[PDB]
Amino acid sequence: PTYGVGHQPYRVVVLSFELLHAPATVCGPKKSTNLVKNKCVNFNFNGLK
Amino acid sequence: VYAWNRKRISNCVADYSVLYNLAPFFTFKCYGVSPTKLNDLCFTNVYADS
Amino acid sequence: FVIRGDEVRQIAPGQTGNIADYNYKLPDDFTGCVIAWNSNKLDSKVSGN
Amino acid sequence: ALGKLQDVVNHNAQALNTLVKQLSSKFGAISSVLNDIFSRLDPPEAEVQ
Repeated sequence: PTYGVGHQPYRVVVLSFELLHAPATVCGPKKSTNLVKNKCVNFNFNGLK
Repeated sequence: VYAWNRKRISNCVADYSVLYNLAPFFTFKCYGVSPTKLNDLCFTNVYADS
Repeated sequence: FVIRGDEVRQIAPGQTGNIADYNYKLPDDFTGCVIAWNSNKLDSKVSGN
Repeated sequence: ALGKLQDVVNHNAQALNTLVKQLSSKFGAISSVLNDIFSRLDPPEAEVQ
């Protein structure tokens, strides 16, 4: 109980990802807009910016 | 460390800016990504551990 | 400022936390230094909020 | 018959074909596309990688 500072344990989580071409499942909270066709615009399709 | 807890989660809209108010001394050493940048990228699958 | 806790260590270029956001922030150059000291017995105030 | 005229054309073609295939080769970064490092790393690491 009254152990040293370094002697105290630490619960560590090492969760990792895999950024590749496969269909993504877990993503951050954002929104979506309409899709224009004949217009040079910026796109952020599934991470591909 | 003897028995891992690997939970391969599925599709969701989990906001990674939720554990920013965790227990004191919450280090974030991302070797390959950025901590504050985890709010716009769409990851394929996350492999958690314990 | 009188910011306290491990968020003092979290005060750095980047590394956005739960306190360092709306307390103090510098441009992304930090052409200077940041001194900090534990004012435990100096500013010990119970109801000096 | 027209060997020395096709040689310069093939050379000028392979010089352009090899110049565009080296854009997909990472020189020590974590990705090749330009809009991939500026979307996953912080400026202190972005300006380095």
